[PDB]
Amino acid sequence: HVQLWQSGAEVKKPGASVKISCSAWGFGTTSGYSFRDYRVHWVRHIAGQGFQWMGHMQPRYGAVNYARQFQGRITMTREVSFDASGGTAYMELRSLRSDDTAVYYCVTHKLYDGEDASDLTWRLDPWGQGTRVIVSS
Amino acid sequence: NLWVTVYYGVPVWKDAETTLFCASDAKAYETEKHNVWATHACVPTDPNPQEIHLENVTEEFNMWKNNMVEQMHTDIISLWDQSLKPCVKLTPLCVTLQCTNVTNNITDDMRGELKNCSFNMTTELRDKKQKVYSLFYRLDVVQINNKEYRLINCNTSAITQACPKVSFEPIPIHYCAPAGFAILKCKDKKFNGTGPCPSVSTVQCTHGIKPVVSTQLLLNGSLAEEEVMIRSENITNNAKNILVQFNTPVQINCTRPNNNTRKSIRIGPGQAFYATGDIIGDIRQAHCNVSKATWNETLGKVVKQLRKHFGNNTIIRFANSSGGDLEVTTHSFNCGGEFFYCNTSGLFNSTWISNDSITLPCRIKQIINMWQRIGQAMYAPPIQGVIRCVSNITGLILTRDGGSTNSTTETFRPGGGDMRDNWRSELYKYKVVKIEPLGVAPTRCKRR
Amino acid sequence: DDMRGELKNCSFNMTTELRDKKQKVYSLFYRLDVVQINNKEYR
Amino acid sequence: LINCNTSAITQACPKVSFEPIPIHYCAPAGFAILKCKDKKFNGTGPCPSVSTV
Amino acid sequence: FLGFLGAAGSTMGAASMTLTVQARNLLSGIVQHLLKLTVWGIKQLQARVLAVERYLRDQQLLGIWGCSGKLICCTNVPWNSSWSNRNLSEIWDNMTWLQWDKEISNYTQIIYGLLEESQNQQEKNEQDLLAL
Amino acid sequence: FLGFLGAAGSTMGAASMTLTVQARNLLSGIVQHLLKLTVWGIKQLQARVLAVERYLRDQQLLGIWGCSGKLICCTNVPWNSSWSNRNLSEIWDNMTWLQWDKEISNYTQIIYGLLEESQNQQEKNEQDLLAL
Amino acid sequence: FLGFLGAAGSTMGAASMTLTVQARNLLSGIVQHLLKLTVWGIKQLQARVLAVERYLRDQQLLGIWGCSGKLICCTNVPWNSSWSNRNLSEIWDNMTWLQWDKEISNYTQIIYGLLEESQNQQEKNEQDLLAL
Amino acid sequence: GVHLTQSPASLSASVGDRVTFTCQASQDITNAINWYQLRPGKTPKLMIHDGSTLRRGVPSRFAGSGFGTKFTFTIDNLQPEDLATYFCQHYEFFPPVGTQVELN
Ligand SMILES: *[C@@H]1O[C@H](CO)[C@@H](O[C@@H]2O[C@H](CO)[C@@H](O[C@@H]3O[C@H](CO[C@H]4O[C@H](CO)[C@@H](O)[C@H](O)[C@@H]4O)[C@@H](O)[C@H](O[C@H]4O[C@H](CO)[C@@H](O)[C@H](O)[C@@H]4O)[C@@H]3O)[C@H](O)[C@H]2NC(C)=O)[C@H](O)[C@H]1NC(C)=O
Ligand SMILES: *[C@@H]1O[C@H](CO)[C@@H](O[C@@H]2O[C@H](CO)[C@@H](O[C@@H]3O[C@H](CO)[C@@H](O)[C@H](O[C@H]4O[C@H](CO)[C@@H](O)[C@H](O)[C@@H]4O)[C@@H]3O)[C@H](O)[C@H]2NC(C)=O)[C@H](O)[C@H]1NC(C)=O
Ligand SMILES: *[C@@H]1O[C@H](CO)[C@@H](O[C@@H]2O[C@H](CO)[C@@H](O[C@@H]3O[C@H](CO[C@H]4O[C@H](CO)[C@@H](O)[C@H](O)[C@@H]4O)[C@@H](O)[C@H](O)[C@@H]3O)[C@H](O)[C@H]2NC(C)=O)[C@H](O)[C@H]1NC(C)=O
Ligand SMILES: *[C@@H]1O[C@H](CO)[C@@H](O[C@@H]2O[C@H](CO)[C@@H](O[C@@H]3O[C@H](CO)[C@@H](O)[C@H](O)[C@@H]3O)[C@H](O)[C@H]2NC(C)=O)[C@H](O)[C@H]1NC(C)=O
Ligand SMILES: *[C@@H]1O[C@H](CO)[C@@H](O[C@@H]2O[C@H](CO)[C@@H](O[C@@H]3O[C@H](CO)[C@@H](O)[C@H](O)[C@@H]3O)[C@H](O)[C@H]2NC(C)=O)[C@H](O)[C@H]1NC(C)=O
Ligand SMILES: *[C@@H]1O[C@H](CO)[C@@H](O[C@@H]2O[C@H](CO)[C@@H](O[C@@H]3O[C@H](CO)[C@@H](O)[C@H](O)[C@@H]3O)[C@H](O)[C@H]2NC(C)=O)[C@H](O)[C@H]1NC(C)=O
Ligand SMILES: *[C@@H]1O[C@H](CO)[C@@H](O[C@@H]2O[C@H](CO)[C@@H](O)[C@H](O)[C@H]2NC(C)=O)[C@H](O)[C@H]1NC(C)=O
Ligand SMILES: *[C@@H]1O[C@H](CO)[C@@H](O[C@@H]2O[C@H](CO)[C@@H](O)[C@H](O)[C@H]2NC(C)=O)[C@H](O)[C@H]1NC(C)=O
Ligand SMILES: *[C@@H]1O[C@H](CO)[C@@H](O[C@@H]2O[C@H](CO)[C@@H](O)[C@H](O)[C@H]2NC(C)=O)[C@H](O)[C@H]1NC(C)=O
Ligand SMILES: *[C@@H]1O[C@H](CO)[C@@H](O[C@@H]2O[C@H](CO)[C@@H](O)[C@H](O)[C@H]2NC(C)=O)[C@H](O)[C@H]1NC(C)=O
Ligand SMILES: *[C@@H]1O[C@H](CO)[C@@H](O[C@@H]2O[C@H](CO)[C@@H](O)[C@H](O)[C@H]2NC(C)=O)[C@H](O)[C@H]1NC(C)=O
Ligand SMILES: *[C@@H]1O[C@H](CO)[C@@H](O[C@@H]2O[C@H](CO)[C@@H](O)[C@H](O)[C@H]2NC(C)=O)[C@H](O)[C@H]1NC(C)=O
Ligand SMILES: *[C@@H]1O[C@H](CO)[C@@H](O[C@@H]2O[C@H](CO)[C@@H](O)[C@H](O)[C@H]2NC(C)=O)[C@H](O)[C@H]1NC(C)=O
Ligand SMILES: *[C@@H]1O[C@H](CO)[C@@H](O[C@@H]2O[C@H](CO)[C@@H](O)[C@H](O)[C@H]2NC(C)=O)[C@H](O)[C@H]1NC(C)=O
Ligand SMILES: *[C@@H]1O[C@H](CO)[C@@H](O[C@@H]2O[C@H](CO)[C@@H](O)[C@H](O)[C@H]2NC(C)=O)[C@H](O)[C@H]1NC(C)=O
Ligand SMILES: *[C@@H]1O[C@H](CO)[C@@H](O[C@@H]2O[C@H](CO)[C@@H](O)[C@H](O)[C@H]2NC(C)=O)[C@H](O)[C@H]1NC(C)=O
Ligand SMILES: *[C@@H]1O[C@H](CO)[C@@H](O)[C@H](O)[C@H]1NC(C)=O
Ligand SMILES: *[C@@H]1O[C@H](CO)[C@@H](O)[C@H](O)[C@H]1NC(C)=O
Ligand SMILES: *[C@@H]1O[C@H](CO)[C@@H](O)[C@H](O)[C@H]1NC(C)=O
Ligand SMILES: *[C@@H]1O[C@H](CO)[C@@H](O)[C@H](O)[C@H]1NC(C)=O
Ligand SMILES: *[C@@H]1O[C@H](CO)[C@@H](O)[C@H](O)[C@H]1NC(C)=O
Repeated sequence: HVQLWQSGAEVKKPGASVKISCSAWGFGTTSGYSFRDYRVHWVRHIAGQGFQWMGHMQPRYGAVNYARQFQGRITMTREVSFDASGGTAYMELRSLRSDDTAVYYCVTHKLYDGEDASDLTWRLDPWGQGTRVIVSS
Repeated sequence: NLWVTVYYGVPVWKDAETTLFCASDAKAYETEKHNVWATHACVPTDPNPQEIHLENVTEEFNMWKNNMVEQMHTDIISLWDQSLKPCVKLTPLCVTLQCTNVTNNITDDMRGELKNCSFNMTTELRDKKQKVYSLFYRLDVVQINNKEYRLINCNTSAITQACPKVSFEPIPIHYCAPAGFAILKCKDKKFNGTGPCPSVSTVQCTHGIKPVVSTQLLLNGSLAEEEVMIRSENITNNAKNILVQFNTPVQINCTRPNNNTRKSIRIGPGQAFYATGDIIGDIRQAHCNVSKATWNETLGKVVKQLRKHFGNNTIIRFANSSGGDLEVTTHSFNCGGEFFYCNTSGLFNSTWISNDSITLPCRIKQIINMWQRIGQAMYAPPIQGVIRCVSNITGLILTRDGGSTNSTTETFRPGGGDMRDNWRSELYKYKVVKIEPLGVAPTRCKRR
Repeated sequence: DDMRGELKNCSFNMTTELRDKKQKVYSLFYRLDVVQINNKEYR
Repeated sequence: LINCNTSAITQACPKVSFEPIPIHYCAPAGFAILKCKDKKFNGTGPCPSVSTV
Repeated sequence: FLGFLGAAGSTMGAASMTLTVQARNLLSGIVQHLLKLTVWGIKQLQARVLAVERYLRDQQLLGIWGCSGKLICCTNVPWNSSWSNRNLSEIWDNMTWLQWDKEISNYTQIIYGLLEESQNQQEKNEQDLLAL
Repeated sequence: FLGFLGAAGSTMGAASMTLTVQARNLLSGIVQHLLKLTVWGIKQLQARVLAVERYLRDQQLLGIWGCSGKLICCTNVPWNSSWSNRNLSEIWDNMTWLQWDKEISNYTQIIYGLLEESQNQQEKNEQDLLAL
Repeated sequence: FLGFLGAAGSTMGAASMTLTVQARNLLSGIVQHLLKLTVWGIKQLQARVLAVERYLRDQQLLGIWGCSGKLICCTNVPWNSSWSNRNLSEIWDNMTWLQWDKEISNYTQIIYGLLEESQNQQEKNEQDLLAL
Repeated sequence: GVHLTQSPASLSASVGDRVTFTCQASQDITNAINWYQLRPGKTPKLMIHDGSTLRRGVPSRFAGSGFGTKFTFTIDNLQPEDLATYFCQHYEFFPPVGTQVELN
């Protein structure tokens, strides 16, 4: 039972930078069931425009892959733990604008407590609570 | 009337997994110097390989669901771990280092990369101390808040110095199936890695699969034959690495201009720690050169083959690795016992609309965590003299970016990490089948 | 009163990642896991 | 110690005995061990009296 | 000489002719005398044992049907209509052995059991008639 | 179907009828592909090797008497008066195989040696007569 | 009884008579139940596996020539003039088996291949004639 | 580049009635689409993955079928617990609006 816990809601200003954490725990230790195998996507939900995909971070080597609209202004880092059954995922959006106000979700792709879903990265079951970032003056 | 007739030795096989042992040429290894990948223990391979062609045989291959690559990954991990077992454990080397930068004949490129660190290390007598100094790279030391430093991997793993006589040179190894098992080789020159293979052959051993560990580039590897081959699990999926194979050499010449000297420090009763004492001569940044015209061409072939999957009107763009550790953001490889991390931004950085050499700055690391093992690290001992490499970029590990919804451009950044993809580019044509030589067929015969 | 003296809050000096630096840490040890040496000294 | 700048000393277990005990080297099935019963054998060349053990 | 599995795509007649080539390479491979506990010696021992036991299982299956030492053996169990009933000429002139295995892959166990029962019954019959 | 060792307490005739059931389960058990040096993989390898060698020893004993591949084999050595001389009907209608083994436990080796000698002698005789 | 390899220096006739003595001691030696990773248990496991595989290879070579379970087997391939052509009386009255092996050491493989081909051909012939 | 489009925006229905709504794509995505349920104030929960395969926990009343470009999500025997917002998902692409099931 992988659970993802995010940080609190933040109120920023245009031109600022927000760093949302994402604590993940319960992955497991065995290879294929560890945090160093399951990517942590970052999905933005703007009210009215539906969900939007921002990028995913693979926690083994930190290999990130950002969406085209956000290249140059988004950075993802990891804090994978010792046992590799947990960790923390960060995302920094350094060029916040008025249109970036939304609820940001960190998600993984582990549906079941006993399945190796390492190579199926788009079954986004473990959604985070959601960090409501408000960017306004 | 019909009666059951049992036939023994029918040419029938079924898909199955097995234990694939190793075979290698006797002349490949010097027979005097040991190897991190044990070659002496491998059975001596036959001088003449016995490859048998199978006519009228179409078999379904799948390089992404092949147990050969996983078994090879496990084998390499086990070899690397067992090679470090008898070597020296550098637990005393975690002390508080008094480091000062080396400003003796240093170029501006490597102004602060090297640190002359003096520390106190136990001698053979545990009641006496020793004050010794060593040259550590910037990436191998982290400041503690002259200043105070410590090893980068000293709060996360225990350092084990690699044995100076154990060679890290890749030696070809042939994965051979046991008796009753056969290895099917796909001789199709245009094979996407999945689906039927019209030209299926049978071998007893694989070819010479050099265990070259690398990222962003497949070095010293097996080429394609007709054209540059783009092979991905799902080219639409951006989370799947794109494996590229080159039909022609892309020669890359590495070098380490510093003339490092190895100084042996006795850290215990019979244990020796080899440290970079001094460097004789000028200090220059390690770099790797790649012919500009040969790359720009190779990239032209790559984009021509890539435009097939995405359309002929896309603006294919190559860019440099964004984010990640040093093992992914830079081309990581091993050159003569020293680990290089080269900034392959000049190699990529290019946009393709429908004598000169490229110099890639490189950084050297001595504390290496290869397979991301928890609580395990390795200290590569310094290599005396100037190190030079001449390798062949035989492939790429690319990665498409993502949700470009209406955009016509498709950016392909490099990036490896998973060495199973590195060794998948060699085992894509091979497949292990289990021989079932017992079959029943109907005849008009009658047992008396 | 049942577990009046079963638990002992033991503070000791333990090596950190750097062998030349020491660390002062504390732990809770059961009475059956510590024996007095002749606050008092235990092991 | 004399061997303290060259090797690490491992104390022999006091209960492990160093007394030589005879051991018989036996060939597996399908292999035979030929014993030369010649009383004047130079260690090389033919052995007129060959036995099998 | 077509080599190991040379007649895989050939007609079942040619494969029945060349059965011995596949039969030879079922127990001995390229697999010095001493045993080591490195990865490669470990895998070598595992491979040797696996090949030995698989060949022994196949040989036992041959022998308990009274076909030990015979590449082609004639039995006494007929073919039921449930099993594949396609023409003899088509099976033996228009087929490969892989296709034939794929076609009758499920009815293997019951055919084997019928072979066991027939072999035991005819052994009893031979023992009884030979006592006279 | 009585299962493995189903006719252990049954008459020797029924056991002779059902020999094949015991014969099947002598080499293959419930005994992934990779070999490990934990306790369980170690014991697994030992068990596989032990089963292989025991089955091979039994098969060799069958074969060197000229009874390879035969569950019931007829030989040429008579029964001496030293060995058990009880009635045929009583042995084959009033006995289990365990009791029969318990009764003639000693004697096994000399019977085996007589079987070896008779098999070799009749092999020589067949080779000599076939040369004519 | 001459023991294991007792007729090594004897005439080929006596060795052909006593073949069974050498045949018995090819799979079982003096080689407790548990497996250990000390040097001696390691070597013991290696020796057991080596003996098993060597005996199985010899048995397979016997069986694929249609001579399984036979100490002396008659075949259908003639003797070419290239192979040793010395007199029958001299070979079978004035020779030991070691000398005979030393004499025809080379050639073994081609004789084995001819045996394979003849066995397969006569298996096909028997299957064809038995269908009538 | 996939332009996932889900219609209709809303679907009012009664308890026990079956509802259907489609997520039309632009190109061939085989059967690599996933269905989600977004209850008001709660995180999205997967309904159907790989086009037809069903999540273990949820009952079999939720059925999703389709291949190629047009995919169909069906909710037979509607209950007051199914009132939520649903949306498809093909890799990194999401529909602009999604379908919101409401009670008649
Ligand atoms: C490249 O991309 C394609 C397309 O996405 C991938 O193909 C899909 O792979 C997934 C698994 O990774 C398949 O999902 C599985 O489908 C099963 C049902 O499929 C059958 O029925 C459909 C009916 O339309 C057919 O189209 C299909 O061919 C099959 O006949 C489900 O039963 C599976 O669920 C079970 O397994 C999963 C995974 O372990 C569990 O999570 C579930 O709980 C459950 O136990 C599963 O959903 C999908 O059907 C494939 N589509 C195809 C074949 O077109 C490729 O895998 C991908 N990579 C490669 C190597 O090509
Ligand atoms: C991929 O390519 C891009 C574009 O070429 C590249 O981006 C650039 O990266 C460099 C290095 O990270 C950036 O340079 C730094 O910029 C910061 C300010 O933003 C400076 O403070 C840095 O100062 C350096 O030099 C000082 C004096 O020696 C040092 O004291 C200090 O520690 C730094 O070393 C430095 O100039 C550069 O701004 C970006 N610019 C862009 C985005 O174009 C990216 O790094 C490449 N990725 C790789 C190599 O994987
Ligand atoms: C990987 O390789 C990349 C390509 O070589 C590296 O990119 C370069 O990184 C350096 C810092 O390490 C940047 O340096 C600064 O550049 C600014 C901009 O000035 C440039 O242009 C003026 C003229 O207009 C010229 O005089 C300068 O020399 C620069 O070329 C300077 O003001 C700073 O002083 C400093 O030089 C480079 O700009 C940057 N190049 C590019 C193309 O972005 C990258 O750092 C490497 N990183 C690694 C090793 O990970
Ligand atoms: C083992 O030791 C290393 C070195 O001290 C630790 O790495 C450091 O970890 C801290 C977090 O605990 C990192 O801090 C953060 O850095 C980012 C840099 O952009 C900054 O934005 C944050 O505000 C914060 O300061 C620090 O960078 C990092 N240093 C390096 C060189 O990576 C590591 O975490 C230790 N591991 C364990 C098991 O504690
Ligand atoms: C790719 O393959 C080439 C060979 O085809 C590798 O180059 C060779 O690398 C070894 C190890 O660094 C060199 O050996 C050394 O040579 C020097 C000078 O002779 C000697 O002093 C050292 O003791 C050692 O023997 C070898 O000379 C070199 N060969 C060539 C052609 O330069 C290359 O390292 C491989 N690249 C990889 C695996 O990334
Ligand atoms: C380990 O420690 C031992 C004891 O200190 C070292 O042995 C000593 O090695 C030196 C090497 O120069 C020997 O010196 C020479 O001795 C001869 C004696 O005839 C003399 O003629 C020479 O002028 C010179 O002084 C010294 O005798 C020797 N001591 C002994 C054997 O008791 C040993 O070399 C050390 N091993 C190392 C450094 O790895
Ligand atoms: C080697 O050990 C000596 C003694 O511990 C270090 O020098 C002393 O460091 C302490 C640090 O608190 C100072 O208070 C002393 O004044 C120093 N000098 C003495 C005691 O002579 C020395 O720095 C160590 N070597 C290193 C780390 O380079
Ligand atoms: C770099 O690539 C070239 C071309 O593939 C390799 O050269 C070939 O080496 C093989 C083996 O010795 C020869 O059979 C070919 O004839 C060679 N081709 C040419 C054009 O010379 C070369 O060995 C590679 N270098 C490496 C892998 O280090
Ligand atoms: C890589 O290419 C660079 C040039 O791009 C080479 O640099 C020159 O090397 C020669 C010989 O050492 C020097 O005389 C020149 O002054 C260097 N030029 C510069 C601009 O530094 C370099 O030697 C090449 N090395 C390899 C390994 O190919
Ligand atoms: C690293 O630092 C040490 C000092 O900690 C340097 O060694 C000293 O160098 C001076 C100048 O050559 C000598 O007079 C001293 O006798 C040396 N002290 C020793 C050897 O303990 C050393 O040269 C420095 N190395 C580099 C490459 O900068
Ligand atoms: C890489 O190194 C090789 C030598 O190892 C270079 O090859 C020689 O280059 C010179 C100069 O162009 C030619 O005259 C020789 O005929 C080449 N042959 C040899 C000696 O191999 C090569 O040019 C270097 N190229 C790069 C990319 O650095
Ligand atoms: C790198 O430095 C070493 C050490 O100075 C050089 O090798 C020495 O060269 C001198 C002659 O100049 C010899 O007398 C020494 O015996 C050599 N020492 C050795 C071999 O350890 C070396 O030549 C320098 N660089 C290179 C690669 O040539
Ligand atoms: C932990 O280490 C400190 C420092 O060595 C110990 O403190 C010293 O203990 C001796 C005991 O004889 C006293 O004489 C000193 O005055 C102490 N120095 C101080 C207090 O700075 C301490 O006892 C050790 N143990 C613990 C758990 O405190
Ligand atoms: C693959 O199939 C072809 C076509 O059936 C085989 O070729 C025929 O073989 C038969 C038997 O030898 C000949 O009579 C025909 O003349 C051949 N050609 C045709 C057009 O029928 C071919 O032999 C098969 N592959 C193998 C290896 O046997
Ligand atoms: C165990 O023994 C009984 C006999 O005691 C076997 O069953 C039959 O029992 C009846 C009792 O009246 C006899 O008339 C039959 O002759 C017995 N045998 C048969 C074949 O019917 C019973 O079968 C034996 N156990 C097993 C496992 O067979
Ligand atoms: C060793 O060779 C000798 C000489 O050929 C064998 O002795 C003869 O054996 C035959 C057959 O038993 C007898 O007929 C002869 O009388 C024996 N010798 C003489 C005097 O001619 C001897 O048997 C051979 N060794 C063994 C163990 O058989
Ligand atoms: C080494 O270089 C770093 C660069 O940031 C500098 O801070 C430090 O003071 C330098 N050390 C010395 C002693 O030169
Ligand atoms: C792969 O190639 C085969 C032909 O060899 C073709 O039938 C198949 O559709 C191809 N599929 C992919 C995934 O490229
Ligand atoms: C590389 O080749 C292409 C044509 O294939 C050309 O357009 C380009 O200018 C060349 N090199 C560069 C990077 O200028
Ligand atoms: C050893 O003795 C044999 C006779 O037993 C003789 O032929 C040979 O030449 C001798 N050679 C040596 C090395 O003494
Ligand atoms: C038997 O196997 C064939 C293999 O193609 C399959 O089509 C058939 O449905 C199976 N049927 C039975 C009765 O097992």
